Amino acid sequence: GELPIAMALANVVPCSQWDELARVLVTLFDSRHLLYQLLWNMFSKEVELADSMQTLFRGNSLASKIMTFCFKVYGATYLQKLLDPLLRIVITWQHVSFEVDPTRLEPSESLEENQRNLLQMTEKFFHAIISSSSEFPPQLRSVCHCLYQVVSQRFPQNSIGAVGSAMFLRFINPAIVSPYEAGILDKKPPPRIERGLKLMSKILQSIANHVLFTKEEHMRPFNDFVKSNFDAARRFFLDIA
Amino acid sequence: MTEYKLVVVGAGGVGKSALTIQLIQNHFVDEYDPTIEDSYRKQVVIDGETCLLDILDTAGQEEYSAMRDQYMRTGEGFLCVFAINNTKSFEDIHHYREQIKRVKDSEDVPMVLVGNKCDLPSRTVDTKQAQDLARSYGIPFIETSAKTRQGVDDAFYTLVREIRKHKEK
Ligand SMILES: Nc1nc2c(ncn2[C@@H]2O[C@H](COP(=O)(O)OP(=O)(O)NP(=O)(O)O)[C@@H](O)[C@H]2O)c(=O)[nH]1
Ligand SMILES: [Cl-]
Ligand SMILES: [Mg+2]
Repeated sequence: GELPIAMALANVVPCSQWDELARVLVTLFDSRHLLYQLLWNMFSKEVELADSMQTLFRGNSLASKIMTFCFKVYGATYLQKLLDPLLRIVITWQHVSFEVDPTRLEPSESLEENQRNLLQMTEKFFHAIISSSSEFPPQLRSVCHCLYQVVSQRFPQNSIGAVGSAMFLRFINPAIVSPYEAGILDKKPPPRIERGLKLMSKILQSIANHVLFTKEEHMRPFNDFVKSNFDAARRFFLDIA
Repeated sequence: MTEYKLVVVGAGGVGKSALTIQLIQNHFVDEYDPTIEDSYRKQVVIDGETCLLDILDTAGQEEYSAMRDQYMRTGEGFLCVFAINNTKSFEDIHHYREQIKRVKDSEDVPMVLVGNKCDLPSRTVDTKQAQDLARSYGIPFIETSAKTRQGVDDAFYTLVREIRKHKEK
């Protein structure tokens, strides 16, 4: 009965050291082939204690930190082999520009042409992800399914969305925004590229969250691209879970 | 016209976006849509000076921490936000402030402490705890609520005033 004692002792650890706790819990229960049983308890204890789906895996709770740790530990080599060929193609790539904010646009550059280079890059990344189902590491599929199984107990009509937004917000998009810090590249990209990657991760997050741009005025023109990729994203998530 | 570069920082779910959107669009969002990095501009009048606010609404999710090093060099002032019903958000401001001083290499940099969700009756962070940490930092402290719009303008305007005080003379 290893799990009920680990759950009792986790109550004691204060909030300052939840990072080490998640690492210790996952390394401990995986080496005993019980990772799925740990994730089920932790994920169940944050779905049962949620008022609604709006506030569910948001923020950085202990269960959230365990989930992020798992994505980072079991998807590390999958994300690098998947994103590295695409990052090195847009880095090395002549006279491309990604600034789509009119307040920050250089006078020489065109807005309507800079919007098309962002969308062109977004397809290549988006299409690569939804076609990567067969290279998914198995440990990562069980993490995603366990989340899907737990959230469906109380929120069947939103389970597919929770898994997709979780994977994009805490796994894929962090890597795209800062590839050097995630180990994918060996050097920070040039500032023109870093700007595009950050803007693209915003577009991909909208598709995963199944919601359109309604805040920044300069991101609304991408709402048509976002609508046309909702279903393709839900089909990819339905496969992983 | 003068431009003030304000940055809003704090843990996830504290209400950083709801406060910014209340200033920019004059309405309260009840959606919890986690931010990556958002940029807004608004022209206001503050102590009779017409000026521009260049606001950067940052990400509270710790997975996006590699982005902090860049907006902390580019920003002039910082709104440090916590919710008064979440005590880990209060403990997280310690790390934010001591990572802004490390990046700017200054022990004094424009900054305002903000305690959000004062419309909520349940309160796990008393007012004396924040005022005492604010005096420890030589910075103001403003209680706000994005839901009722109480104190949101006071929050941004006091940050602008704190930026004016940090300018030589
Ligand atoms: N009752 C109440 N709820 C609030 C208040 N401010 C924000 N909220 C709620 O708190 C949730 C999170 O708000 P949000 O502004 O997105 O917080 P955030 O700091 O931007 N999150 P993130 O750092 O991930 O981008 C939403 O449900 C929002 O309605 C407030 O003053 N009162
Ligand atoms: Cl138990
Ligand atoms: Mg936000």
